[PDB]
Amino acid sequence: SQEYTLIKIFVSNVKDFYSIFMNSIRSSQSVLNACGTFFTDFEKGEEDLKNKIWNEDFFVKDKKVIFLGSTLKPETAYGQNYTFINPNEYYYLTLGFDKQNLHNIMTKEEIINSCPNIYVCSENSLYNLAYQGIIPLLKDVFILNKIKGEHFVGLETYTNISKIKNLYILPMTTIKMNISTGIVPCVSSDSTDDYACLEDIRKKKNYYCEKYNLKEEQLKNNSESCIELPEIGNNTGKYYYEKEKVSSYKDVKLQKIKEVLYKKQYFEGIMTVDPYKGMKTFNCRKLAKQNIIRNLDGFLYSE
Repeated sequence: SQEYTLIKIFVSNVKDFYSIFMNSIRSSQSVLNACGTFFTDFEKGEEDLKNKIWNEDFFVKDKKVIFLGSTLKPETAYGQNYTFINPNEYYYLTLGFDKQNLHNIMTKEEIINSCPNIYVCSENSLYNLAYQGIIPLLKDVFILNKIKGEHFVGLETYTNISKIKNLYILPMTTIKMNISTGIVPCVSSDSTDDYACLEDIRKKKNYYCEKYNLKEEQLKNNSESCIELPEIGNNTGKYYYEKEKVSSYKDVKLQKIKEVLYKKQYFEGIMTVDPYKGMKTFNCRKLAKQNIIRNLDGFLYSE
């Protein structure tokens, strides 16, 4: 049983998120016309509810729109430059609470009146999220929509922890859909696979800007390095990418490199960012989790 820190990754342009949401509703009504898993169906007297949700105000006024990002290095969140999603896989939209159990079977109307946040997450996470009190169950999970990751690529996001607030969604095809929420904060300074993926997108920017709603000027975000290893310095993600001559972000040796770096940072790293300057990564790992959870910027998640 592995514990993850989920980070609230807020969408900046909620009006764009609304267009994406409504194109998805219309596409799914089109594909299922001959007739069902895209959104939970609305019953005869539930039309007040449908009009409340399928409404610009729902996304702009009523609810916050939050991708739940999963990380095992929450102490690096300040350096997040991008948000990674699997462009080939479906993500679910559902309503949830700002505060979980650690700090819920409900009717549809109650969920709408009681849940302040729209979460985007993988199918894998949903029951674990219910179990932990982050989302409720319908009196079985209330799905607003189901959208392929490709359609979110290019959206600008931010966190309350990140130094920069223009964290665009980028595609990462190596995210496994049976792990956590299938959304990963990109911290390219401190993670070699993150560095590898951003580097592959930078190197092949014509292909990516042609295939997705990306323009190459979205590809220039610096990640502030949060961790220095003595003997190496900071930007350890780059250091290992080069030292090991990583071939691509899909290089099978990244799995080992990822795990070797994770452990070395944990046991030997020194923090280089506020509010942890000079503290050992080993201690800040704990403090970062605690702070994020206390500040309502995230959750602790197990599966």
